[PDB]
Order: sequence, then C-alpha cells, then structure tokens
Amino acid sequence: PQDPINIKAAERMGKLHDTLKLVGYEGHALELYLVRLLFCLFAEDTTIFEKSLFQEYIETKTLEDGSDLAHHINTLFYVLNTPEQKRLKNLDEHLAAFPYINGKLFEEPLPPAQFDKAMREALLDLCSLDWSRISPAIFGSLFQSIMDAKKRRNLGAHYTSEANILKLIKPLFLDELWVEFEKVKNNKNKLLAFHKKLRGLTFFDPACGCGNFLVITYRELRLLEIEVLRGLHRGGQQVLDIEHLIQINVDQFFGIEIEEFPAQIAQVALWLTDHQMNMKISDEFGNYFARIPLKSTPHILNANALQIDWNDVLEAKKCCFILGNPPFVGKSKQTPGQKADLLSVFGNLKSASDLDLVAAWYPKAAHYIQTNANIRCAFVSTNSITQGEQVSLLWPLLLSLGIKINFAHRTFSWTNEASGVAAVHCVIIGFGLKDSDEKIIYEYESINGEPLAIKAKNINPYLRDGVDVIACKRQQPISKLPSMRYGNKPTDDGNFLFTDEEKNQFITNEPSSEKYFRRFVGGDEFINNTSRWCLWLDGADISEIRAMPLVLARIKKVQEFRLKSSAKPTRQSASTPMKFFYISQPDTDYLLIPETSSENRQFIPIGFVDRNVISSNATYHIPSAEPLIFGLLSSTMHNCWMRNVGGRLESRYRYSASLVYNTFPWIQPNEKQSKAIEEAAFAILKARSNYPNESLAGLYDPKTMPSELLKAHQKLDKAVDSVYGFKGPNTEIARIAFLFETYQKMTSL
DNA sequence: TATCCGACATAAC
DNA sequence: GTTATGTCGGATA
Ligand SMILES: Nc1ncnc2c1ncn2[C@@H]1O[C@H](C[C@@H](N)CC[C@H](N)C(=O)O)[C@@H](O)[C@H]1O
Ligand SMILES: [Ca+2]
Repeated sequence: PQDPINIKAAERMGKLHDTLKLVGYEGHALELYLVRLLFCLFAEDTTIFEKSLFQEYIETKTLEDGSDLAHHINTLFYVLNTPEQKRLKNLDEHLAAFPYINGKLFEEPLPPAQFDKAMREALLDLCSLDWSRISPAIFGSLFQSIMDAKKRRNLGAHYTSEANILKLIKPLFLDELWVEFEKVKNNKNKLLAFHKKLRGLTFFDPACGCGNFLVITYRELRLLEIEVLRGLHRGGQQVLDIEHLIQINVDQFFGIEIEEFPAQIAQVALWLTDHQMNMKISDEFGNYFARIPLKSTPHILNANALQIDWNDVLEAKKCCFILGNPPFVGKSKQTPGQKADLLSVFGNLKSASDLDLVAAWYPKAAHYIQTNANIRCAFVSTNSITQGEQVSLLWPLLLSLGIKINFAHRTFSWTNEASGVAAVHCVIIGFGLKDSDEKIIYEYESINGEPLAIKAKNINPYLRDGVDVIACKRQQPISKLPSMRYGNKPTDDGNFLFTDEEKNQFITNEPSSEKYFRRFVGGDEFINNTSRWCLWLDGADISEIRAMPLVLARIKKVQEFRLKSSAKPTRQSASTPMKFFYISQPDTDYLLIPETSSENRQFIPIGFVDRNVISSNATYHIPSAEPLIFGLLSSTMHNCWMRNVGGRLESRYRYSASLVYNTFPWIQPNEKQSKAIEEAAFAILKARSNYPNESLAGLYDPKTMPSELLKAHQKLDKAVDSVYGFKGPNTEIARIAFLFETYQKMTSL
C-alpha cells in the first residue's frame, strides 16, 4: 500500500504552490488550481476516481520533461466539469474514465500553467502517497507553508489543533447534542424531530482560516448522524437506505477568511470530509453512498470580517453558533490597516487602540447576535484580553451590550502539529446574550496538561469566579502610598551598555572614561545578581566628552540608530544622543521592583539599590523608600493583587505601577502595626543576607527557598494581614475576593 | 513627559 | 530542539 501522508507532504505541496507562483502563475488561478489538484490527489486514493487514475494518466499520457503536463491538466479540469452526456463521442478513453464532479470547484475555466521535470516529479511524488486519511493537521500545515514568517505572524495564520477545537465545540453545542441523543434515541418520533433539528443547525467562523473548526464540527455531526440513522432504522435486517435518510451537509457551514488560499482550502476541506464520512457510513451499513457530483456547497467568503456586515454571509436569524480562532496581534505590532479596523469596531472609545486585534471580533459578534439571543459563541484568544490594561477597555463595552460569559478555559500553552509552532498562551471564551445557570470554568494544573471542569458561580471578565468589578489604570495611587516611577529607557541599540569585560577593555583603551560609567541593573541583572554597566552622560561636561573618541563613536552610533527609528519621538531623541531616551534616575537610594519575572515564585524578588546604580526600564522603583513599604510589596497580599489585576507575558508576572500599585487597596496602620511590619521587613532582609552567593532567584525559587526566609515572610504576612483585619482562609481565592471588597469600598469614595 | 505590551526573544540544558 | 524565564524599544497619550 501507499505511504499515508504526513505533515511533510503538505509542506511539499506548499512548495509546489510557491514554485508555480514564482513562474508567474499567481493569484486566484493559482489558489484554485492547487486546491483542484488537492481534490484530485484525494480522489484517486478513494473511490471517486478509479484507484490511481490521476497518477496513471500523468505517468502514461504526459511527457517526462513536463512540457505538456499543463495542457492535459487543463482538459482534465474541463472534463471533470462536463457531464457524460456532453462529452465528445471520440474523447480520449483515458480522459473519459474520470467522473463528472462539477460544483463551484470546477466551474471556472483557468489559464493553463506550465511545468518542467521537477514540478512534474513533485506532483507525481504527491500522487504516490495515500491522501485517504487527510485531517486538520494536513489542511493547517498546507495553509501555513505558503506564508512568509512576517506574514504568518501578522495575519495570525496559525491553524487550530483538533484538540483545541474539541475543547471549544464540546461545551458550545456538541456534548449537549449527545445527551439529547441518548435521551430520545429509543423514541422514533422524538428521534425524527432530533434529526430535523440537526439538519437546521448553522455554524459560522468569522476568521475561519483553512476551515478546521468547520471541518471538525461537520465530522462530529456526521458521526452523530450515523447513530441517529442507526436508531431510526425501521427495516430491521434490510440494508439501511442512506441517500433518502441522510440530511446533514456542507451547506450548513459559513466562514469569513481574508487570504484566498485558506478560503479555498476551507471549501475543499469540507467536501473531502464529506466524502470521508460518506465512505464511513457506507462501511457501517454496507451500501455505497457518495455525494458526487458536488451539488452542496459551503459558504466561505474571502473578505475582511471586520469591514463587512456578517449578515451578508449568513442572516443572524438563520444562524446558531459562532466559533473560531481569530488572529492575535498586539497593540504595538499591528499594521495601519488593522489599527483602523480595530478602531472602526470600537468607535471613539478611550485608549481602544491599546487592544489586541483579536478583541475586535467580540463587539462584532456582540452586535451581530443582538438580533437573535439564541446564538451561542466561543472564541480562542490570547490570554492577554483577560489581563492587565485590556480588561478595562474591552469588557465595559461587552457587558453593556448584554454579553454574558457562559464557559471559559483559563490560560493554556498553544501548540499544533505543524512547523514553527507559535509561542503564546491562550484562553477560550464562550459567551452570548443568555446567562447560563451552570457556568463551567476549565482549569489547568499543567499549562500543557488536560483541563479540569470546575463549577462556577460567575465568570469574571478576568475568567475568575467572582464579582464583576474591573481594576482600572490610574496615574496616582488610591491608597496613601509614595509614588512609583518607571526605570530609565535607553533606546541605544546597546551602544551605552557593557559587560564587565567590555567595561574593562573600553577603560584601558579610553582611561578618561571611568568617571562616566555607572552600574546598570535591569530585571534580569537584579534577580540574578549579574553585573552590567552603562555610560551615564546625563549632565556631562562637553569639554570632557570631546576629548574621548571611543565615547564619541558611541554617541554617534546612538544617533544613527535613533534616526533610523519609525517612532517620531525616537527620531526626535536622536538630537540628544548622549542622554537616555527616558530618564527617571532619582537622587536618593531606592526600592527596585523587576518588571517581568517568573510566575513560579510566590513573591516578586524586590530589594534596595544604591542611588548611583542606573535602573533600566525593565524595572520600577520607589525613591527613598522606608522599610515599611518594602514590607508591603513583599506581602502575600500585594503579590496576590499583582497576580490578579496585573498583566502577563505569556504567563510570567508583569508588574506595572498604574495597574497594580496604583489600584492596590491598603489601610494606613497604627504605630504598633507599622513597627510590626518594619520588624518583619528587617527579618526578611537579614534572612537574605545569611546566604552569600545566592542570587535573589536562588533564594526565591520555592523549591530551593531556605526555611529561614519563608518564616520571615510568614512573619510579614501575619503583620500585614493584621493591618487588614484579614482572618479568612489564607488562599488565593479568599485573598483576591477580599482585596476586591476593599478596592470597591475605596473606589466608591 | 510616560509607559504596557509582545501568535516573543534568547541564553541556557 | 526543548526549557526556563526576562530584553528592548514601538506606538500612543
Ligand atoms: N480581518 C480579518 N478578517 C478575516 N480573516 C482574517 C482577518 N485577519 C486575519 N484573518 C485570518 O484569521 C485566521 C486566524 C487563524 N488562527 C485561523 C486558523 C483556523 N482557525 C484554522 O484552524 O486553520 C488567519 O487565517 C487569517 O487569514
Ligand atoms: Ca495516491
């Protein structure tokens, strides 16, 4: 038998596409030419064509140099559209063996292409594999393999695993369809009504890619529909009559896709799955049943789902489910076209440009279903739209429109079976206009593991079981606390930064420069006790900088890099090329908080730093911080706050003054409570000192953390918890919920 | 001025 | 290539 296809076959087929593209067979013809070939490869390996008829024809009626191949394929494409009654009586016997196929797939005449030896062999190469068991992974890898890395990233062109679609469609509709099936399966009447209900269901993916959500869904429906016909069978031991019993078909699936090639795959993907299932039902009940020629057609539109009215694809009143995996694009990574798309959907809302592109599909869906509250929706999305600065900008608008979250998958790692897996963490948000009396939140122990369904009273805009209050960005703290500041941002392409060895090479080469070096600490250098230096030129005497060539060359390298920038303020900054782009350095010693750091720690390692070391923008800091405040930011309570209202990078903690610290509710303490927290603070500090040559990473890894440090932190929480009057169960659940009662009491005043 | 963020970036097994 | 865990500067206000 022939080797079944794997991912390497789709990738090879993709190279055929780009090989054809490079000789000028471009555009619409190219996309449909290839998807036609795909159908032929599947067809000869099933019973649509006689076994291997396509391959044999190419091998016997086509020249080895590939010179004539495209002529014969062009006539083949015409035959497959010509019913047998309209074929020339003298048509080549070998060509006459091919069935009439028709359908939107073969109706358009196409310019003939041109092949050579290697393109012919590549296509015969594809023929020799078995296309019989073609799956989402194949359709997705093919879709992905024709795209530049920059394109793949920017359209979010990442196909969705079988597994990730199943976590989305099982709660959305599928599981309930199996419960309902099992309850009526023994009543011929109710089973008949159940079939008609299955036939009338429509599925709508407004960013459908290569169609996997539609393909998996249609396959599950076909599988269900087999057991339904098994049920209904009133002929006992006679062969079940499929053609007049079957109903479900591709005309129930609808999709929008901006690139034509995935929009063409999605269509053929649905027909191949159709035939795959027709063969499977033909096996169960032993009688041959195929839907050839292609009389039913999906409704995939090639368009821009953010610029059109979805009702042109599918009238809302005739629609049932909206599902899919829309593209993820950060606020500062999106092209002028997609920012404008984003802003069209959100109108004149404040800071709406700060949303991920994926957020755009939510108000669209929310406006679309306003005319039919029976629709239920679910979207994969980057977990970022449930964290930090975006929660305030997306969920006020969604809640105001009636949108209610009915189930949700919390953060998990992305993956699929194709090349170049993207590195992003995800959520799944099921929503609609009807509250559900049984909301489930699926939780993950291993970010890579399988989920566990947990009952939920309510589902937060953060996807938590709690109240619907959102923590908003603030420029100053709601509590009585000293202001916090952002570290200095260099924008220097590294020209002002050095390793110790570099600082030594540079000093010997330019000894007059020692006066201008100062210690440089980012988050990574501080957490890990690594040494780094910067040239600190804020307020340098120009008579001293003229003397020094090596420095002058750095200042010129900063300026040249800064002019090449694309952000006008950066270009502007090129004309002060010896000063950091943003400067915040204090005059007093300060408390440093790293910006981005491992979620595996129970506390964010913070600490005190000398006023002469320059802190990078990968950190925050409080100038002249009394020990009490170091206790407060060390506390479980603060870190629980940071964990819940802060943002994340994939999943690492990301601190930010305006989201965490400034919204942090904190009651001012007595003199005894204040002295207590100070005493624990010094106990933590001392506990750290007693371990030379341990970096803060080594000390705050909770595996390797010394018990003497854990105790001082336990001493500290007790003092801070006392200031709150917090007596509750000492869990992240009870602490989060209690801080939000405090936050709301303050935000109500 | 003043950032939050990254279908990530990249040094380390 | 996996695994572990934080840079750097854009875009916007
Ligand atoms: N404005 C847009 N309108 C319509 N489609 C878009 C738009 N932006 C990106 N896309 C497409 O969104 C898709 C995102 C993918 N994650 C979908 C893949 C698809 N779920 C699959 O399983 O294969 C890409 O295929 C894009 O071409
Ligand atoms: Ca074959």
